[PDB]
Amino acid sequence: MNIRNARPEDLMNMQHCNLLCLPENYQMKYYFYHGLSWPQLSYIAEDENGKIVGYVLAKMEEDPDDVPHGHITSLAVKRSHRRLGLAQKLMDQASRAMIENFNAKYVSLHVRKSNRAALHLYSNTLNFQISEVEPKYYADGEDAYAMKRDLTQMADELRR
Amino acid sequence: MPAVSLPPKENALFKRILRCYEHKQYRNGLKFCKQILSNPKFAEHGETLAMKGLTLNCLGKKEEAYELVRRGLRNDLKSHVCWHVYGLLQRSDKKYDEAIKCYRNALKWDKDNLQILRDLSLLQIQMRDLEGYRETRYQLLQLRPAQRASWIGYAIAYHLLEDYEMAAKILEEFRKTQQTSPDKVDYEYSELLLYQNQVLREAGLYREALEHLCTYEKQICDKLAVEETKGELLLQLCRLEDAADVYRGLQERNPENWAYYKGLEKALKPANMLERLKIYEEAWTKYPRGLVPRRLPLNFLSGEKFKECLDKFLRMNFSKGCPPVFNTLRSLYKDKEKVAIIEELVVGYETSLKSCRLFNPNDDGKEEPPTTLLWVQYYLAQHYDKIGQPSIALEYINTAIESTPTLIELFLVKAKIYKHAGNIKEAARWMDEAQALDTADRFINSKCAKYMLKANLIKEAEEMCSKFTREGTSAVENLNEMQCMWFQTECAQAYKAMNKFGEALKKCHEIERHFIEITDDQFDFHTYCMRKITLRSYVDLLKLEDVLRQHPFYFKAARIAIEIYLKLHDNPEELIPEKLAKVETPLEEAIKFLTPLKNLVKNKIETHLFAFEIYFRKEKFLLMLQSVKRAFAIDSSHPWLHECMIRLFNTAVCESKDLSDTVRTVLKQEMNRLTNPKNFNETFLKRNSDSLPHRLSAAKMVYYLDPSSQKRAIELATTLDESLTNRNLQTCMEVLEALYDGSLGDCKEAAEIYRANCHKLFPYALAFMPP
Ligand SMILES: O=P(O)(O)OC1[C@H](OP(=O)(O)O)[C@@H](OP(=O)(O)O)[C@@H](OP(=O)(O)O)[C@@H](OP(=O)(O)O)[C@@H]1OP(=O)(O)O
Repeated sequence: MNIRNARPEDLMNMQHCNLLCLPENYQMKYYFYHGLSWPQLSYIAEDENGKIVGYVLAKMEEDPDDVPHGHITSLAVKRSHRRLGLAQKLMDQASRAMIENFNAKYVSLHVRKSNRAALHLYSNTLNFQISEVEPKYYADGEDAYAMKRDLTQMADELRR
Repeated sequence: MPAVSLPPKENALFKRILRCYEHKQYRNGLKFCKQILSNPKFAEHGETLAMKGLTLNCLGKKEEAYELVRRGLRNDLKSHVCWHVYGLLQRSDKKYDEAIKCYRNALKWDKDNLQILRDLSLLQIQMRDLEGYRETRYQLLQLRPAQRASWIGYAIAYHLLEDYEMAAKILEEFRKTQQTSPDKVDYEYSELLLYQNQVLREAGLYREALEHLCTYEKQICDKLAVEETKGELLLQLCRLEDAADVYRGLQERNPENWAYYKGLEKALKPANMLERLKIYEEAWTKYPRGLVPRRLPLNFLSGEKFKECLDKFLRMNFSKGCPPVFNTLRSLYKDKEKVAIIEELVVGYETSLKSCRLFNPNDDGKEEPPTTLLWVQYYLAQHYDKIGQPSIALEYINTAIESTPTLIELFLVKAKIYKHAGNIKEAARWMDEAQALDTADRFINSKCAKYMLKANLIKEAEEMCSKFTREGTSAVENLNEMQCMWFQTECAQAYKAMNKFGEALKKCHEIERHFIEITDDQFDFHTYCMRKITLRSYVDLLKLEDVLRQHPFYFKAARIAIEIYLKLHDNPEELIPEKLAKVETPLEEAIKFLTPLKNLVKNKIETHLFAFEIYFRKEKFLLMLQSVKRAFAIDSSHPWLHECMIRLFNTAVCESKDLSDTVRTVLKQEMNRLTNPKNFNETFLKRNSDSLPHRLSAAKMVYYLDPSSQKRAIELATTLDESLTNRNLQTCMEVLEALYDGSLGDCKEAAEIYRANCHKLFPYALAFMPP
């Protein structure tokens, strides 16, 4: 699968992928908001026919409490293209971009505490670590974990 | 505030009304309005009345807003305030063109007004009044030369006009003032530079762009963009040595991006098929984890190097047990020969794996676990499905379901089989199964919902989607809240399949409402992107919006609507299905759906064949000729296009000339260039007798000419010998629908000798089964 930086004409296709794959959905205007604020940060995975099988929609946190850091708004890989490493590859690309373009020191995301699949993906394969819980984060009412992946070793391997 | 000339107390009041409006102190502004208007000397005072109406509009009282702003305006039509408010008001109703007139009128009486110039320009770019946007942005720069936004907009003005060199000179000027300033954000400067570089490139000043990029490269932080356009430019300038270095760095950065492999082929220019494979070989040994370098040579290799690579590729993928192996290779299935190499090899893998758990008996490696065999059986299930052998494929999936009843992928492919075999009702039940195996996975849920939709179980699909829909409201309303066009398009087809034309049109129209909404979503980034200097993406979005309705979703919706509006013409805020099917002018509504296609989707033959059908019923013979020609340019032998010419050729010859003898003879000269209709049809069937989709279009057309040779029509249409190039499930459904159709006159006789002759050919297809 092709992995490449997402462009504005990709966002509707991303939105379609999102809607097929995940419960948290956004309106196109929010997608535009990302691509016209942090264009370097979102990546897609597409097939022979330019059909999106995965994406990572990413941003920098607008008012970081500490250091500047990137934030995963959404990440999906169609189960049909499970088990090809796209989630790691997508994530590694947005990570590298957050470093080059915004000097991010880490990447954060949010996960329902009961979403076993995602917890295992982010913790075990992408080296994300639990940092803090957001009580009643979801409209559902479930608490979220916030997870951070430290970006400073990647940054050091890049400067070399 | 100068446009207003009132006594001090009211002049003070009036300034408070303006200030309340800015701070959204509407309830307080209203009180001040009433105070001015209660004094008889100023009960008619236009700007207070205009400001009254605009405040009211913010509280949703539109019609009193319009009475006030209009009445206020009329009292003082040389008040720039009154003109500005009327424009402001008409803007909140997205009536952008009319708002433009009011701003232009307001400046007739206040030439150098900063706010109206900004608002006016903001709408001119929104409407792509590019000439007027440049005037307005220029006027701004002379009044406010030290503000960055003044320059950004001027440059953008010329870029969008394609005056690339003037855009270049404005940008360099702005760049100089931004190198000096200490307020500069690295990221914002970097973006300015890549935009400056992009215009140089779009002007074909390739070397100037390269020298620019090298000068300022270390101040550009988006290093993806640096290296990608460096490679582009170096290839453009025949710096092929340096291009190869650039693309080698790029492929290290992302070994799974096709583009950098084609850059290398452009830089290195491999002479033969093996020199080209060397590029990918080296990528494997450098990036062993990567899958893209190990997949792409399958597209150009052939002979024994093809099977050696395929052997390495499938062994890897079957041992690692990844699902989408078949999906990655579907493009190779257009090559009839590669498919045999695949079939002989994977089939061999299965027969070998059961005798001895090794890919080939001569392999040395340790024995492969039982999972490896399941994955080849999972492949061959998909392989025999694509080949058109349903039963052969269906036995493989069933052996594998019995071995591992837990792997959800086998239930999807089993559903795909029954779909491809024309039994969607069966396919739907297998998705329901798969769906219940992981209640948590929406991707499975959607496919179930989709298959249930296609099976016309619309209410069952709603309840299935509801498992992931927001708990507040019903599922259809949330899907529309979230701009879910896959559900609404698939729903419109289902509603159209059940002759519920009203409800389908409701869905078709909700899809258009989405494209309206997305088209409007650009408005806020006009100003935002000037503070953010994300100009590349900004112009990308502007260019996106200009062709937005090119998207597949629009076409899918528009097709369904145009079909229904034609079927409703042949036999006759709130979108009500009942009212939408009632439309008095069905062909006119179809025209509105067709107009974006005629502008943005000239690619597709359908956009011209559909256009033909609207103008054929609408008598317009000039437009009828325009549509047939653009279709003929795309595919001269298209079976639908053939049916369309035979209908134009004869309604010219046969009746209702009702036009200048030139319009009546232009078609005679133009169609005899592109003799006689009946032999025109016979020659079509002559050149394309082997093809059936063509064969039927001839067949219906010969019945159009005469009912006498209906019997011969029936024989030419129902040919089913394997000689035919394109005798498949959906075409044969086209032929038998064509007998019930009436387009072949009352052929219930041959229809059931055809349904039963087709039941033997596609035993799973439902359209062909006995009553
Ligand atoms: O022609 P498309 O509009 O692109 O849609 C679909 C569809 O696309 P989406 O899932 O992206 O919405 C499928 O699945 P994917 O592999 O992309 O996930 C697919 O069929 P299924 O839903 O049955 O898997 C399929 O099928 P095919 O392989 O026959 O081309 C093709 O479907 P259509 O035949 O309905 O156009």
